[PDB]
Amino acid sequence: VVQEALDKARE
Amino acid sequence: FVRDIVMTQSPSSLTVTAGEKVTMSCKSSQSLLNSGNQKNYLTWYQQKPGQPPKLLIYWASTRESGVPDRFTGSGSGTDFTLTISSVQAEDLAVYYCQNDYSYPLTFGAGTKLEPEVQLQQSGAELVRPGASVKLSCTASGFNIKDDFMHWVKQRPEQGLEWIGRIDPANDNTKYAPKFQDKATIIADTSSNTAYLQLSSLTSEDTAVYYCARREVYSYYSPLDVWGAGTTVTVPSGS
Repeated sequence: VVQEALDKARE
Repeated sequence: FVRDIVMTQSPSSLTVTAGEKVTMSCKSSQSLLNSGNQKNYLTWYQQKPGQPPKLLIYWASTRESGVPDRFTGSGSGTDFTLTISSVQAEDLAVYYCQNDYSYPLTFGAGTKLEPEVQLQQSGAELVRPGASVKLSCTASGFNIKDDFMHWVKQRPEQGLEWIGRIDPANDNTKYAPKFQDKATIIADTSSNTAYLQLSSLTSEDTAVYYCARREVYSYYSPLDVWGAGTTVTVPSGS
């Protein structure tokens, strides 16, 4: 979920 | 019922003699591989006594800037290993591998080898069982609105325990299952400080609490900057 949570955070 | 992902490190202890070759193993209960970008979300930390974990390697094999070539991270999916081609003196300490693939982030028990950007943390605490205490973490070199502020626990044992993390920008927080009640993470971008509150303290809470940051502007980044940590003592009695 981490890499997806980051993307969602930045984007 | 969704698990947690267990990190099993071995050997736990290992007397070593200078020059020797050491090989530490880190296995995960579940895949740490992201088939999307083919990266293994495994990070290695080196920790000398009295200090907070130092970032060694992330994504399984990429060495952080400054770590000697004699250190090598390898492995894929569920089997990872850290190797020191020729152990040096200043190489001792304990080593932890961390699951950075999916929440909750979990650390292994580690392998103990036997022979300006920073985070300001509040003073040591002494508290009675049943009480609550607030710990503080102030970034001194960057804006916390640009990072995820994490809280890590570590009792005298040595095992690192992820408590949770918050997104100062949207106040979005994520908590490890076992700390979902005992902990509450708050952020105040104004003062650029992150707080952690523990309630209903027991002797099980006696430990060293560290805060850490994770940049969110890069595509990806592990937990690099760790504060010195705040010792919280909960003496049992009465």
